[PDB]
Amino acid sequence: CPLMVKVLDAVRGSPAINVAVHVFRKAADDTWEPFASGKTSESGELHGLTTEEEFVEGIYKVEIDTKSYWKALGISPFHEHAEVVFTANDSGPRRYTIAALLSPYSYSTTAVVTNP
Amino acid sequence: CPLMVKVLDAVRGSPAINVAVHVFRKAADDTWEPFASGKTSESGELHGLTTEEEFVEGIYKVEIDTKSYWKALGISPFHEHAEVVFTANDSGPRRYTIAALLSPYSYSTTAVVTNP
Amino acid sequence: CPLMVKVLDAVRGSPAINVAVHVFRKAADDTWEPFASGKTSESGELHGLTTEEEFVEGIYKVEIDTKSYWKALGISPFHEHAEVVFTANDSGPRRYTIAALLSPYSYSTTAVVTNP
Amino acid sequence: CPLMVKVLDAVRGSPAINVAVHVFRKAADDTWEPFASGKTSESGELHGLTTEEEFVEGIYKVEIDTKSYWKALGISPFHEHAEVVFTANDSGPRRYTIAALLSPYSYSTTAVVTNP
Ligand SMILES: O=C(O)c1ccccc1Nc1cc(Cl)c(OOO)c(Cl)c1
Ligand SMILES: O=C(O)c1ccccc1Nc1cc(Cl)c(OOO)c(Cl)c1
Repeated sequence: CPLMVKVLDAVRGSPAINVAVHVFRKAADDTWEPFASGKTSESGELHGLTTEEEFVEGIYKVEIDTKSYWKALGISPFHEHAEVVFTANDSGPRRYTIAALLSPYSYSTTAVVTNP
Repeated sequence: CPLMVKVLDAVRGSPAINVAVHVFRKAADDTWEPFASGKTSESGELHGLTTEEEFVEGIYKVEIDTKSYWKALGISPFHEHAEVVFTANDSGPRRYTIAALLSPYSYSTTAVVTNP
Repeated sequence: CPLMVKVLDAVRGSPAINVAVHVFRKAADDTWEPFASGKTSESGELHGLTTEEEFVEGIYKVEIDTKSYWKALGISPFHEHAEVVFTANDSGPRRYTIAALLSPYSYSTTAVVTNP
Repeated sequence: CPLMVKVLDAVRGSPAINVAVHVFRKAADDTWEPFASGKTSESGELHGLTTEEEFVEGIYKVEIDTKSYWKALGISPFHEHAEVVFTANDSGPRRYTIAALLSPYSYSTTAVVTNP
């Protein structure tokens, strides 16, 4: 649907399961208002965060709680979390996949944006 | 120089030059206080941000102003900026290089943490 | 199925479509024997390369023809192709997803390996 | 020094030290002739591979022996090695840095190509 987060573990070559993800939307007063949250599945994906109607134009932040993920695996990683910030739907509704590839001292994040 | 930031451009295969970087330290009230800032050099590097005396244990955020970089180059970017958030810890290595590899719709960031 | 290749374009934030992919398997005489080939779909994926029965233990090479991809978009990229080489099925049959994220002067490749 | 290779370790957040690297040039019969080799230094770098006189236009392959690196560290890796294949072109910039960021099940590689 309109916003999906996918997380992979580059150490094990596997989905990153049970990763907490918090989504925020910037308000007109400039604060970050909570928008949605959840955790990744067995497949490393988190679906169902929002609907096209709810997912209006705005600046969004996707915070992925990578530190908690590594700590549960016995690892003390470098980053507190990964934060992905972007304008969405400024030229009409799109579908966003926010992917993150995780390693203890590194991550990458990519967006796949498609027109429904 | 306990903290350096290095930014590369994956489209042009070059250092990312003149990228604004802002560094923040987390205050006790959970807000981000400005701490240091600069623009990357012709080698994509930003040095001289802080000193070992003032770079005490705490949580820091490095914000790299990727959107402006791509706008200057005439390429549509996805992210507002790249954020790197981490804890500084005296027990470990005392030189932190925050590296970022930029593409319009993806970035990676890595910490190279060493002793001298 | 047992081997899938997924390719993304980090410039556009989209699947990399119509990318040629050639798979090779190392023979006992040490040469690279052609094993399968195809091109990525509208979704950037290439499925149907092999079956579990055909996909025996071996060292495989997945060559992704990234240069042809960029050239068709007007770009002169750095790499001739991306080549991904790995042992497969040495502890029994697994499912492999070979992902590649492409930029003109950079790529990343990741494997997601699951036990059916 | 027209060619340098730099390797980083995304698990430990460090230079990848003592990684074997072999460089090849494509011969007119389409085979790979050995050209240079070395191990990365304590800074993850390999210099002195060739000279501008002998580094003529052609297609080169840089093979980074990632599997051995991870084996030494006691972590199961995916890839046999990382291969980087590119054409050297006199018309452009004349210093090539081949950078590789390593995780057990993923790697990225980037070319930083500059003039001095
Ligand atoms: O090559 C990459 O994929 C990469 C990914 C994340 C961060 C940096 C990347 N490249 C890179 C990083 C560092 Cl610290 C670096 O060292 O220079 O001081 C180089 Cl040459 C390249
Ligand atoms: O291919 C990579 O190296 C990579 C780079 C950045 C982010 C994620 C990465 N892998 C990746 C792997 C898979 Cl299987 C994937 O989607 O699968 O449905 C995506 Cl979007 C990305």
